[PDB]
Amino acid sequence: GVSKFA
Amino acid sequence: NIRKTFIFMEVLGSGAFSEVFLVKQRLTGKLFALKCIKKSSLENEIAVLKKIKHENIVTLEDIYESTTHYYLVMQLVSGGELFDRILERGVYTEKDASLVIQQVLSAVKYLHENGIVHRDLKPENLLYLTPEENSKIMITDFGLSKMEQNGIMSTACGTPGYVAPEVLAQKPYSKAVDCWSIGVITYILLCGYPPFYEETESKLFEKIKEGYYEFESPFWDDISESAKDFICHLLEKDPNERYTCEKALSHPWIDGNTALHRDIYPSVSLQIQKNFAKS
Ligand SMILES: CCN(CC)CCNC(=O)c1c(C)[nH]c(/C=C2\C(=O)Nc3ccc(Cl)cc32)c1C
Ligand SMILES: [Ca+2]
Repeated sequence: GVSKFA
Repeated sequence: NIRKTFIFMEVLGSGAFSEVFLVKQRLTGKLFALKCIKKSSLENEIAVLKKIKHENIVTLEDIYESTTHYYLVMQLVSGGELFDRILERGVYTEKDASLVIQQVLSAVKYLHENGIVHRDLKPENLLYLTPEENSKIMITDFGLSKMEQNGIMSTACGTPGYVAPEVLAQKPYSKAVDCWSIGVITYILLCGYPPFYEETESKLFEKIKEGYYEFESPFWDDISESAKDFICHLLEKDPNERYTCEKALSHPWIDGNTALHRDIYPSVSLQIQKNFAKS
C-alpha cells in the first residue's frame, strides 16, 4: 500500500 | 502496490531492519535492487540520497513508501565482487589496486561531506558495475540502513545497539572508522590476506590497539614503500591522526605515480584462493 515519491 | 509494480526474483541480502531484493519492473521489464527498510534521521538521509550523484555510488531510481516501510529502488550492480574479479584477471598490479581504492575513497569522501557514514565497510559491499574489464567499482549498501546484525536484538525485533555497556568505548560507526576499513581492504588487495591473519582473535585485538602493522615476506617483498606508507596512514590507531578520505586521495600512491606496475597476480591470487572462505 504505497505512495510513490516525487 | 509494491507487488503491482515489481516482480520479486530473489533475496540479494538481509539485515536487522533492511533487506535487498532483485526485482523486475513489470512495466519496463528492467531489473533493479529494491532495498526495503522497516520504519527524522532516516528521512533526512533519504532526502540527501535523492540529491547526490556520484559515478561510484549506486543510483537511487525511485522511492515508494507505505505506513510500515520505505522501498528504495536502486541501481542493480551485476559485475561481481571485488576479489572474485581479481582472481579472474590473470594479471594484476599495485596500480590496479590503487585505482580501485581511489574510486572507493572518492565515493566515501562524497558520502562523508554530505553527512553520511558508510558503516561496516566489507569487501562484499564493493561490486563492479559491469562485467567489462574497465568497469567502475561501486559502493552499494551504506548508511543508517546498512544491513548488519549488531547486538542481541538485531534479528529479534530489528533494533541495533543492544551491547553491554563495558564493551564499546564509543559509538562503533564514524567517518574515521570508515577510513580504517579502507586501510584494511587496501592491505588485502595487495597481498590476499588481512593484517595479522594468523593471530588468534584475542591477540588480534591487542595488535590492532598497538597499531604496528607488518608486511611479511615473501608476500610484500615486491610491494612499494609508498603502498605501505599509504596503508599505515589509514590503519593509524589514533583516529585524530588517521587520514581522512580527502587526505588519502592526495597521497602519491593514489594521486601521483608511486603505484607499481609489477605483476603481483601469482602471489595475490594464491592467497585469495587459500584464505577466502568461499574459494
Ligand atoms: C552474498 C549472498 N549471495 C551469494 C550466495 C548473493 C550474492 N550477491 C549478489 O548477487 C548481489 C547483487 C547482484 N547485487 C547486490 C547488491 C546490490 C545491488 O546490486 N545494488 C544495490 C543497492 C543497494 C544495496 Cl543495499 C545493495 C545492492 C548483491 C548482494
Ligand atoms: Ca613498476
